[PDB]
Amino acid sequence: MLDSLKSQFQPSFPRLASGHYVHFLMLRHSQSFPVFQTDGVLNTTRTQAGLLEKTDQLSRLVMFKRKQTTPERLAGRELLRNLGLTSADKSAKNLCEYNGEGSCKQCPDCILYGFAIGDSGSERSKVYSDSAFSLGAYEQSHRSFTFNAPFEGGTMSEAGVMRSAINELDHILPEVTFPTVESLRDATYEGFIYVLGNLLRTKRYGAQESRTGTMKNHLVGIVFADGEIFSNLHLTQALYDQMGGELNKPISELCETAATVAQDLLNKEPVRKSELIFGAHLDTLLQEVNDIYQNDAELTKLLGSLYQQTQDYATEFGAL
Amino acid sequence: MLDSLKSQFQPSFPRLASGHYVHFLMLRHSQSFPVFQTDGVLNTTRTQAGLLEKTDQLSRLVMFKRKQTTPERLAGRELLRNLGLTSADKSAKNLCEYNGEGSCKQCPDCILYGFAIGDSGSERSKVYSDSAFSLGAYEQSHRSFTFNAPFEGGTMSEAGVMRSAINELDHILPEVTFPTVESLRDATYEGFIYVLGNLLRTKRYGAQESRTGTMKNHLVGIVFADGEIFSNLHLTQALYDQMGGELNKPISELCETAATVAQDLLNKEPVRKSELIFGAHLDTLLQEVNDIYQNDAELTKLLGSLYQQTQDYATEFGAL
Amino acid sequence: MLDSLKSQFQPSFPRLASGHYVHFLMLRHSQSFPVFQTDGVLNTTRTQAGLLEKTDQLSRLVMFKRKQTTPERLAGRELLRNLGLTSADKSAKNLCEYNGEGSCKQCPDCILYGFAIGDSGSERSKVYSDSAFSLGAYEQSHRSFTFNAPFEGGTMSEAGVMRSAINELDHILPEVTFPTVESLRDATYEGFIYVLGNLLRTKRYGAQESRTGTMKNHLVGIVFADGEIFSNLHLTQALYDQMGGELNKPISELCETAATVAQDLLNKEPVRKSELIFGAHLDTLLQEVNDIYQNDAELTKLLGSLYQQTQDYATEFGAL
Repeated sequence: MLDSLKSQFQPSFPRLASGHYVHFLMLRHSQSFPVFQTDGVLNTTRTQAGLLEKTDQLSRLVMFKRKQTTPERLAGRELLRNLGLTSADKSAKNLCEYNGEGSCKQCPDCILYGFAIGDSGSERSKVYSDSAFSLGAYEQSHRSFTFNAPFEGGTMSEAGVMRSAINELDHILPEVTFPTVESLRDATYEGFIYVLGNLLRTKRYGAQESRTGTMKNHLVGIVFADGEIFSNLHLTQALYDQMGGELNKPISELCETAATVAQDLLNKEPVRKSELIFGAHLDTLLQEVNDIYQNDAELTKLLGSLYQQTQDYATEFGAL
Repeated sequence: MLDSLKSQFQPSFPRLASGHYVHFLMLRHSQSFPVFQTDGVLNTTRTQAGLLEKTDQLSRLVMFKRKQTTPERLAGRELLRNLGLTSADKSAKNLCEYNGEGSCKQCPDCILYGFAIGDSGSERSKVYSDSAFSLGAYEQSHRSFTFNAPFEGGTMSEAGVMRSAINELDHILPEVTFPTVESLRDATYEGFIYVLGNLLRTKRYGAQESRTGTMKNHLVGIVFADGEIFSNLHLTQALYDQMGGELNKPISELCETAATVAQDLLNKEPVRKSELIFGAHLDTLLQEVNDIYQNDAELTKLLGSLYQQTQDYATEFGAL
Repeated sequence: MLDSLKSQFQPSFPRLASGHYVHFLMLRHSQSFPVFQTDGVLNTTRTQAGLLEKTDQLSRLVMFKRKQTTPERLAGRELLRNLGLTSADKSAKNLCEYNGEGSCKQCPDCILYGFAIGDSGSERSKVYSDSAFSLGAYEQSHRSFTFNAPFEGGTMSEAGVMRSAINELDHILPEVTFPTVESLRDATYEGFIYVLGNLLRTKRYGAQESRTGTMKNHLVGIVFADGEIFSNLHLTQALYDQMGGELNKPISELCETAATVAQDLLNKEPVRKSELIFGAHLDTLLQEVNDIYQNDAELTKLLGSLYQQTQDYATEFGAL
């Protein structure tokens, strides 16, 4: 399986895109009450329910554009430090900061996900995400919860009366699904294993990182192609049409439906498709990548390779 | 169907336009929050609402002139490198560089979408665009989103005080339609398949590509005619008249009513119309240009002959 | 044994996560009719019963996002006050109020479990949990009682009346269990023993110490890892499938099955494991750390150095 896929990749990171995309068709299933916001309320927008049959307007939750992908990103940096390929000690040569001018130009994060400082310029993301939409209606997918605010006395008062204005926040129900296609451009085999790593290995998405928003990244297909396949909203609208809106059905049936909708859509997409990894071939591919992780030497090897490569790219086609 | 269209096109690119213009009438539908900006705010302009249901006062969003031509253009250059017709690397015979201190004068991109170089020659675009306009008003078609860039330690605190890396950004909504009429002049058939290819194949349009700005172009008619045709704005104002407000209707009701408006408008413009591909003829033509782009041998052939023609154009009529 | 594990931790808290986690797996068993809400009714969510042999009518109880952080946290702060390294006394040098401008930036609670002063300083939590989901249906986990109000005198038996507050109130039945996973980032060894104490010591759940709401924290494993293990919901779904839905079997059968379900799930996730502790190697760890927790002469030394490290951290990286 994996030994075959090494043929589908570039031998080193190219100057400009050579038209090789790999697309990851995921279902993100909520577990434990994520929050997604850019103001005092959950992000939501009206959409058509589905493409052909289900036709009414339907308010959907929006997993807005970086809640989708900075949890992936920062989970990768956590491994690059753990393997000693980067460091946070400001006196070390291996330094890489985030969101500041100390952020390096050499490491797999900076090159696969991108940077901009001014000095030493900038690099554009090779991982293209999109904003994702809840498969079902917002008004069937949410609750607003009051949050308790006690004092060290073990009771709700300083003295005589309680704390005024105990507040609410709005949270997303478990077992609601955000179908999402994320895509990697012009990468090497190692670079694929780093990004596919981050997608499977990260779990904490929501606002309150340390109290909620662990999610399940149920990857349904990996599709190699010469361009952009369908949008995330187009996959959601198709996936609703295929079920006629009876979305209250078991998660594995929704996972097999997403596989069969993806193939129905991919066969009417104007792109060459060298490999459509789905189903029993994919459950073989993902278990064999989960055996490249779960091992110290196999990761040391590949990521070291990646770093060499990403460093070479930084030296020949990045800064200076 | 496409074997009939070979009779409409010219047998090689001519020295001057002989009046044979092919036009692509499209609705571009936002799939994920585009940014169409030039100056740190979304582009808008006040317009008459429609050709009747009049005002001089409806503010509608602008997909400004380049924001549509470059994403299409660059998806072509990506395919030319992928089919191995051109290359990205210095010290090769078929290098093509974009916006560069030099460039080739030979590849399909250079001859169809155009170039200029200050020490050398220039060539005008065979592909013509307007700025595209939103069918609905700005206030019903946008939201502004806060974004923040913390230290990856999970707070804005730089060891005790807030660096406050926070601002707000303006975004177009999904389900927002930009009616568009692209045009191509004095083409060859494989040149038309290249341009129709780029319109069908590209999806990442706006600013911040790696995170936002998927669209779907639904092509509603391909008109072959002896002249220029209605503006993006004139089509938009006729489509707003035909619906009379009421813009929250389904996407399938928009694509069919746009085809109806386009035919009424095509009867009022002083052009001979050699062919009017709409409806069931169009979703046959699009299905056969899908099976060109999905097939590796056919696509190599067509686009290879295009390469030769554009090279012949270069050495006989272009910058040599 | 326990000082070999001391190697699997850093000699200081780091500036950013160097990618070491330890995760604690625990079946929180209920008795004494608990209440996990201060909002209206016992929190309940419909779920699929499990990953196979599954239906999605299963409205299980949920323990929400701080109803299992704030107990352990307050029960821990009360220890490091009782052992004498911080105080609640109005103007002491070592004062740590739980909220507001006098609240600490340098005691172990503030660095392990987190803080924000609104503005003027914050640090993100190092200990992570999600809302936990019960192993059974609400209708198979439910009893109700009622509220009576003998404030002063409180006797009305010849009149035949009681006060306006009287209502029927739902409470969580005994023999129920709430599988939970908790974890901490980048600990020192004494900080690991501190949190492992707080997990093991705490009895009370909900807002108050009187009447209902005391529970048994049956720790089923601890696992050292390079990232997130399964979700709080995934374990309960996986264990319900393995147990085959018939929950009424003895509590010891719940406790042994969770170690063999953890051993299966832990081998599927893309996560390295420096260590994993279960069965005969877990109970021999737990009896040893509980020996520190009842031998105050060495307990003081442990937390003593924690404070030394917590404050070295607070002035090096936390809040100067």
